[PDB]
Amino acid sequence: YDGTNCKAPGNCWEPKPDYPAKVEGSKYDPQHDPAELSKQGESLAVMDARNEWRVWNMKKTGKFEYDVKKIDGYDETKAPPAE
Amino acid sequence: YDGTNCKAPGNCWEPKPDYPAKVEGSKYDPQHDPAELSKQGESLAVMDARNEWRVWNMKKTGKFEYDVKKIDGYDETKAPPAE
Amino acid sequence: NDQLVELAKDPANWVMTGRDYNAQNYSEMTDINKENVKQLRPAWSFSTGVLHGHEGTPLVVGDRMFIHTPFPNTTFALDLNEPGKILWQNKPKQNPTARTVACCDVVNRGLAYWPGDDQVKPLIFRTQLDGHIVAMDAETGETRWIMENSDIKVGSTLTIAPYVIKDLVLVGSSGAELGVRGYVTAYDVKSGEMRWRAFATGPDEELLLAEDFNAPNPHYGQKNLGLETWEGDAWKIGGGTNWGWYAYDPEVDLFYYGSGNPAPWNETMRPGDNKWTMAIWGREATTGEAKFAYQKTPHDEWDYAGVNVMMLSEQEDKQGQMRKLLTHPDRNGIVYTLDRTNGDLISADKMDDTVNWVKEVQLDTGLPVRDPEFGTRMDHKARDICPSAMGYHNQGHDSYDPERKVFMLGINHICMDWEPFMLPYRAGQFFVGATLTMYPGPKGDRGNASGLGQIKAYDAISGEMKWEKMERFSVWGGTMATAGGLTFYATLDGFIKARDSDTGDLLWKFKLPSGVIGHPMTYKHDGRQYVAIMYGVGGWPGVGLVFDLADPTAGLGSVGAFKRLQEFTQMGGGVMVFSLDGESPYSDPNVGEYAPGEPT
Amino acid sequence: NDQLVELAKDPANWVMTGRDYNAQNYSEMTDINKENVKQLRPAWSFSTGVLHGHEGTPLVVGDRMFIHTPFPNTTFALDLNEPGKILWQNKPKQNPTARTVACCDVVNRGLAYWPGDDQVKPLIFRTQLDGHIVAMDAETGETRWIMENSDIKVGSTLTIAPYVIKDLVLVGSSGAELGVRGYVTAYDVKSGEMRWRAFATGPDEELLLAEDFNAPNPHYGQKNLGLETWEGDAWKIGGGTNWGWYAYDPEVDLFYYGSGNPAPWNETMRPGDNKWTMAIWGREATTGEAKFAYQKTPHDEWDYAGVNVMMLSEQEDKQGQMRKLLTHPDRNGIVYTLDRTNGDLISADKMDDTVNWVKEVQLDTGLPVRDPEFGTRMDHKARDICPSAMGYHNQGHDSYDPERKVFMLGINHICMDWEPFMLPYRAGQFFVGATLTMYPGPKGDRGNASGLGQIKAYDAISGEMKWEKMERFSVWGGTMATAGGLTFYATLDGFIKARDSDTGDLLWKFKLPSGVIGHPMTYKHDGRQYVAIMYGVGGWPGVGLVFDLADPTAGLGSVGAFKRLQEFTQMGGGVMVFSLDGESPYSDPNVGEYAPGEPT
Ligand SMILES: O=C(O)c1cc(C(=O)O)c2c(n1)C(=O)C(=O)c1cc(C(=O)O)[nH]c1-2
Ligand SMILES: O=C(O)c1cc(C(=O)O)c2c(n1)C(=O)C(=O)c1cc(C(=O)O)[nH]c1-2
Ligand SMILES: [Ca+2]
Ligand SMILES: [Ca+2]
Repeated sequence: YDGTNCKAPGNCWEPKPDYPAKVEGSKYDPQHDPAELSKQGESLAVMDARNEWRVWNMKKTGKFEYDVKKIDGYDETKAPPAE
Repeated sequence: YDGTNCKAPGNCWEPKPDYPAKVEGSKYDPQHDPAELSKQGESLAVMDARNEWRVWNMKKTGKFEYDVKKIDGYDETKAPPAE
Repeated sequence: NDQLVELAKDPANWVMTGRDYNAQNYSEMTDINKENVKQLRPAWSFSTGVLHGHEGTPLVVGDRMFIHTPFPNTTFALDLNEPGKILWQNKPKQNPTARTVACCDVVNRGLAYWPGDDQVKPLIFRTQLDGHIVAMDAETGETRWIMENSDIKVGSTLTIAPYVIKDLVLVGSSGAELGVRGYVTAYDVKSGEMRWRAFATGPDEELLLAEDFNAPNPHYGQKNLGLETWEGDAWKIGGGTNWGWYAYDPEVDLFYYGSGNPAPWNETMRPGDNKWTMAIWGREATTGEAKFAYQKTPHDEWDYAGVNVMMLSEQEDKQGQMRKLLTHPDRNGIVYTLDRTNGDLISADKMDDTVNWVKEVQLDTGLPVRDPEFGTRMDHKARDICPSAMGYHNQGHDSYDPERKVFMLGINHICMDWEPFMLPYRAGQFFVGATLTMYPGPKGDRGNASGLGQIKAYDAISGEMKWEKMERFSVWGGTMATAGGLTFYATLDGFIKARDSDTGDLLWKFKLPSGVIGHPMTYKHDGRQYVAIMYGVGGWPGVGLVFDLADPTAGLGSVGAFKRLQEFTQMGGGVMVFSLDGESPYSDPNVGEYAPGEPT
Repeated sequence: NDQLVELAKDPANWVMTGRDYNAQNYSEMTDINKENVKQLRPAWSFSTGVLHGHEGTPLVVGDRMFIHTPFPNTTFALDLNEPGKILWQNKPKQNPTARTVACCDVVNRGLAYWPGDDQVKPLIFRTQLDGHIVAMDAETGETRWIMENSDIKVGSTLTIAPYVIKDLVLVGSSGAELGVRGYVTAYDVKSGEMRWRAFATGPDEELLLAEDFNAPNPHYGQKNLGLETWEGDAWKIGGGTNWGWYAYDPEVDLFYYGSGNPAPWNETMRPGDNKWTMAIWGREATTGEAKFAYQKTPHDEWDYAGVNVMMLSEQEDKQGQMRKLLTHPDRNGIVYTLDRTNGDLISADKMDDTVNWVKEVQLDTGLPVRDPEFGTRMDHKARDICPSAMGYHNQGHDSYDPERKVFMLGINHICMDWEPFMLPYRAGQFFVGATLTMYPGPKGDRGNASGLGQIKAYDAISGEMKWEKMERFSVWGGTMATAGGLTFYATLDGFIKARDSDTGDLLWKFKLPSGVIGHPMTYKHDGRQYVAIMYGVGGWPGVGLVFDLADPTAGLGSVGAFKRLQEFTQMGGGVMVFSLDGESPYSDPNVGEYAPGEPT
């Protein structure tokens, strides 16, 4: 594996001598729990959600409020009023 | 109370108008717990105690040790050997 | 932002990280030069009230200097008319748990400034370790808005400095050592409303690519490589965070930056070129779409996080033509130069002949020819690999002298032993999976753990080193060059040095309170030229010192390489300002003295 | 110590707190004087790596500079041949619970030095907040011995600097706010063995009085007063801790120091003169037995702890009699002068006419005629008392100019509202008992909370104030005077200033990283005179800034009086050195540079 034998443009990986071409099944199988691999995306989802409320409230009120819990009409499961 | 009327030399204290000459038995009696008032002295005794062995051990060994628990011949309830 | 480029033309201000959009850290001033640098003296100083790494540089706009700080990242505003007074300070409240998921000290690299318009006055931007990006009025310092960008519950923090372009503030990301998938985000300067976000791995719709992405260089790779180069879902936790610096060309409206290393460090747990980690990006600013991207280190194996400084310049081609360029001293030991309007590979030289993970980079294919003898892999302990994970160049923001057409590179001379190990991924926990042992490179004193740095003036076209100098410790904070023929920079052992740009001779220096890891800055006030720099050792080099460690492999293997550092410096924090003969508003003692009047 | 009085003769050394046993903080050097003073620039600096108040002053002995620091009290040693190197550092491991029983910040006032003999090498001595006294080899910084002097379990800590006389080292005491009975202890510099110990209250045997105690001035009081000026066993938690400074006349073999305030602050709970708190002491260095003692403030009611500085001089009476003196500017707002051999009360003037708790000090009886309108007592809130609990003078070690025959006093201008309250004594817990509101004196601005300090040149015999100058903040760190006609001192708002010792005019000042609370010092090295000082605001005036307090009565009432301090300074910690044109060993850029191999 010298990095010059490409399977295609931009794809030149090759397993080193003695190593698997696929980790799944081998002794180097990471076995990542899917529940775990999803935490990040879920997190961005909830943050972005809270930000929408923050943005909406300053536009309607005129003043800014970070704590969504103190935003008049905040509903954790819904998005701000389509206005 | 101007501090000039001295009962004797080096003692000129006088109760302020409307205050006792002795606080014990007055609405200002501190009522200190003797058991508490003696902790300081007990504390100095234990430190001096421990310190004695620190001075001895260093003279008899040429090395210095702080942790009395690591001194050869140490005993909480006993002074250092006359040497 | 046009007004920002306009403000940059005045030597009076330093409105962004690398002074201006070309990120050259270069000043046209000549008041301070080779002749009189010997008389350079401290004008005044300011302690930040906090310890730990003090990276980045202060921003100056008119009679005001803005100062960012490491955790809890409180921002300060100083009155240049009398630096003794603190105009304002915005001190946030953060969950101290954020400190727990910081890999390499609680540092912060800088602030950003938006010129303001006929609706909203100038604003100062800051990022917090806990993941928040916040805007504050520049006059009073009162908060305008705050938005969540990174969740520390998953080991995702922020240390990068925010960057302003037009009406957008860019926010990078940190946490690859925690398995965080990297992403950059753009917010509206006024409302903080997210306009776009682009990831470094996964589907092309999250990668945000233009219809003609990598059209000029198809061989770099194009569509679907965000999934195709990873096995399975490994890319969901494949790093690629950008915590380095930015650069921007308003002419073609493209800003540039580099994506970090893939996670984990254990290369056997992630087959493939792991795109688009370790790549140089050319993204349309307003939309965020990538026009081009070049992967410098396919399938990383040494943590050569590719987030380093991006310096822009217009030099003559090796074939005799004026080309719009981009020079980038990478962690892998190579200094890349590309046509910043193409992604065209023009130069790819080794910053030091000792780099051995690669034999060479082919300019026609752009592929680095790996030397199997120095790669990493499970059940094996690679030795004497150079550069080490700390790279031959780290976060330091360097400079470019447009007159001498040379780059002043602050280099590191460190190599390492490396052995990976298997480990599970748990959101919020570390996901490194490798044990290191770092030490000085072949040109240093491995015997005594010294000689770990270098500074050189490099020519991107000829690929020649005008001059090289050895430093006791790694020059980690970057550099700054001026028309006066001087090249300033600071050292981890406590000094700010001034060298001759043409010869590389040491013309002057000063013993600051603590080591330096931020870059020098220069501005003009009341017809006087000042040079300011922050001090306060920290960052990766100082974790051993900062956190009182003793295990040489601790601190991701940095503690060992820097065990001697503590004999030259202790922690610190503040900004030191210089001028000729220490001239300052206080040269007249009375300035500032108490006068019954009103609040001073 | 004899060789110690010797080393003191050489302007290259500053071997003890006040430089020499006369404790005048006076310099015989003239290199820097009323002319060149304006060309004073920073030569180099050093960061202690710690925060909080930095009191005391560095000690220089030849080619070495020793530096003490606040908790953890780690000690440093710098190579004056090239300050960027740290010869050695000794960092202790202390129980963080110590910080818990510290009334007013975790400060430390200094180190002590023993010249050594044919048996043992020179020693550096330190005190730790956790109550330990320790000796270290001044060449390697290796610990020789450590003894337990104070127990934090009962609220007893250490902040005072050790002191060396002959083959003994004196250790003071802190803790009155926690009801700690004061006592000074002496140890053998070699074995660390306890020789003697004298308390400030109780039985004459523990008080350690000489067979003819106060024979010269019987009216001061004599036997059993440490038991009769108290009701019952109140004296067992009376206080009188000495955490100030010492003075020593090897001629009469006597050292001097002032005993602290009585506990608690609630005066009503402890009727009696409360001896021997608030007294000036004259004890034999070899036995510790008192030859004389004067109580400046019998039955304290304002916390005018009598531990301030003791400046020795040899002047002429008003009757033309040459007398070995001792001047002492106390917290009660009175500056005292006694015959350091006799005990005679020569002078006792008001440092400022606003002092109102006393009418005057009768020189014949030696008593302070009190003014009942300004005393304190249960169920009564006294208003506008001056000085305040912080006093018109605090821990700042001042200076005396022999030639001009004056005392450069760093004064505070703070008064207060006071209100006592009943409370139980609990070993290890605070035992104050009073609510206070402090603010600027009448000569300051109480509306804007500014103007809390003054600097005055005072003549002891005439009792005249040559010149007076107002500071916006309490000049809290003492002063230093030199043969060049200059008097240096630093302020809380972060400046080190130099005034004309004859006219009190401001000739120069520099903006240091942080405010100052320690005193300046000077020494001659390599044929160049340097002026070093420590910065890092803290101590009592800073507790509000250091601990983030907002309640005006918090910080024992200091918070409200210094609520503006935060606009001029943040925390910090380090030492900065100056010289003409900031020349230094590094004026030769190449000194201390990385020179590997065998050059020659
Ligand atoms: O994976 C990441 O996102 C990430 C973040 C950071 C950071 O934000 O400080 C560093 C690193 N990696 C890193 O690998 C590294 O060498 C490093 C050095 C420093 C520094 O400030 O000295 N930060 C970081
Ligand atoms: O009675 C004592 O034992 C004690 C100790 C100390 C100390 O340890 O510095 C202070 C005080 N009291 C005190 O009352 C006070 O005003 C004070 C100011 C400071 C300072 O360093 O600024 N310490 C102390
Ligand atoms: Ca990394
Ligand atoms: Ca006290």
